[PDB]
Amino acid sequence: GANKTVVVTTILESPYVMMKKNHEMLEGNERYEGYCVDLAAEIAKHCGFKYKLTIVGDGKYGARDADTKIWNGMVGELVYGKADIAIAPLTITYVREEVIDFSKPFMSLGISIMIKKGTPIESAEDLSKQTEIAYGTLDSGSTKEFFRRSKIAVFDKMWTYMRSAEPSVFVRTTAEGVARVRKSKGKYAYLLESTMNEYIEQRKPCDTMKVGGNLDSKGYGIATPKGSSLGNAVNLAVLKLSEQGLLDKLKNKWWYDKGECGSG
Amino acid sequence: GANKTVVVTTILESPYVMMKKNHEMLEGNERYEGYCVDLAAEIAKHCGFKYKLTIVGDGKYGARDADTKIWNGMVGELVYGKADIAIAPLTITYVREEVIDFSKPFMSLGISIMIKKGTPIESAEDLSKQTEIAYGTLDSGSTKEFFRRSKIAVFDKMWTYMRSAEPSVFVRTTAEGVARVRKSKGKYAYLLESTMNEYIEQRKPCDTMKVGGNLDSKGYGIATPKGSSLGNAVNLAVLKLSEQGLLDKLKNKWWYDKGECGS
Ligand SMILES: O=S1(=O)NCN(CCF)c2ccc(Cl)cc21
Ligand SMILES: O=S1(=O)NCN(CCF)c2ccc(Cl)cc21
Ligand SMILES: N[C@@H](CCC(=O)O)C(=O)O
Ligand SMILES: N[C@@H](CCC(=O)O)C(=O)O
Ligand SMILES: [Cl-]
Ligand SMILES: [Cl-]
Ligand SMILES: [Cl-]
Ligand SMILES: [Cl-]
Repeated sequence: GANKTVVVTTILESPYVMMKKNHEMLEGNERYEGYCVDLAAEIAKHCGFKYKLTIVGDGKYGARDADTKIWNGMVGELVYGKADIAIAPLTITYVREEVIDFSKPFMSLGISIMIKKGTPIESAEDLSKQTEIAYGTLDSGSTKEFFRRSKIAVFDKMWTYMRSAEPSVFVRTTAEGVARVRKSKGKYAYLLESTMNEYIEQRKPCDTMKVGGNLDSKGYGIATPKGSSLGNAVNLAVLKLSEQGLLDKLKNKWWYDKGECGSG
Repeated sequence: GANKTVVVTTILESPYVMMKKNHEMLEGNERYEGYCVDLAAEIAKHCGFKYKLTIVGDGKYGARDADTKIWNGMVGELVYGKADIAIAPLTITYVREEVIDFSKPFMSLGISIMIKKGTPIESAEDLSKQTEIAYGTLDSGSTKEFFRRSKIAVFDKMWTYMRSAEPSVFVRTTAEGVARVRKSKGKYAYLLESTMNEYIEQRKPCDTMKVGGNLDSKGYGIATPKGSSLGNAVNLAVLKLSEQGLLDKLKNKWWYDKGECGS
């Protein structure tokens, strides 16, 4: 591409990055809208670089294959030099921190439980002590890896069930997880990040809800290849935007409740 | 060269670091107990170093003097080479990130309001729109800097009041702020971090409460001098302890497991 243009990898995930209405006649960065689109513009302005938004080719966040040790998703695009920076709801984790750099977090989240309203589930422990209600996670992301690695009794029990459930309880995109909750008449619960859970809970058809506390506490960070010359400036930009209140403003904008559910 | 004992700067702030019973006859790290004492041991174990806990001499978190440009507090101890690492409730901020290194956060917090129970205040906007109830912050910390720097109308209005209030609404320690809330019959509210607020809420005589939402969202990080080789390992240790659930267990141990205001 053009010299001096920073290649940004990101992922189609509402409300972080979405195709604009009429995107088919638009071009370049103007095709996209959302929290991370706005955040990319703010970061680029503070750091003084031109950039090109690119949607990750394989549509995945990033996991390392156990056999080949190859990273996929946005993490892989950073590791293997296909992108210069990831501006996306990319979760800070130990295994990723070992191979890429992360800014200080720009948004908080935790793993949470989505149910069809009325499902008799209040906690992860509730899910783990029964079998009528199936449950699963997104593939190739931090939630699945969390359960795989957990030595915490409840989560280890949940992983032992999910890894062997048939048909598979894992989904390829967040939208499939949500649809499965809505279609399963309350017999499927979806484990996903509270940010995406809370976004969906405010949207029509207003039939899902987040139940229980979050199962962990973490955040999204802007990611760069290890040793990138962008990392220091991007990190300071996140903290400056945070302290100016602009991250809160952006969250309020893209999670804005127009009252599709109740009074608003 | 040979391994050397790592000098840890920290601060006497409950329940992060507290004087143990019998401290008067104890030496070194055995004098202290608390969340950050436990966290220091965990970090040191994962990273494989020996360490000495040292309470910051001036008892301050860290601010830069506008005229001399000199840093005080724990930040100063790192900046001027007096300590190798800070393991404390030290808030990640832009101006500090410019001069020291921070791990990923080990605990989340936001600025919050502490009131004596029954005080007719529900929000920062409430405080800003009245004068009967005074309010202030800790000196030499991130909360005071937040109000001093804010462009948000309500917080700027609060700062304009606080900076000129007489007698001073600012306190030198959290304990002084708590005492002022408890003794002022509802005429003082204290702006402090939600972590400390929630801790005090569970201590006798159970006469304070946290009201309103948090005013911002940030976190504490383990800090090292800029470019310290210790930074990488300490950061991974924080994320590993987080993912193992040990930070959550430590929070429960020191905030709620032995809370004094019931279950
Ligand atoms: O100070 S920070 O590193 N970056 C700014 N934000 C706000 C964006 F999430 C947060 C939030 C939570 C924690 Cl624990 C830490 C931080
Ligand atoms: O993944 S992290 O950088 N470090 C671990 N924790 C948990 C301890 F605070 C958090 C919490 C909140 C945010 Cl935004 C980010 C993180
Ligand atoms: N944010 C996650 C993806 C969503 C999930 O795993 O629930 C990641 O970075 O992997
Ligand atoms: N944690 C704060 C001190 C407490 C406060 O300012 O309210 C700091 O690092 O400065
Ligand atoms: Cl369209
Ligand atoms: Cl030594
Ligand atoms: Cl003892
Ligand atoms: Cl408030």
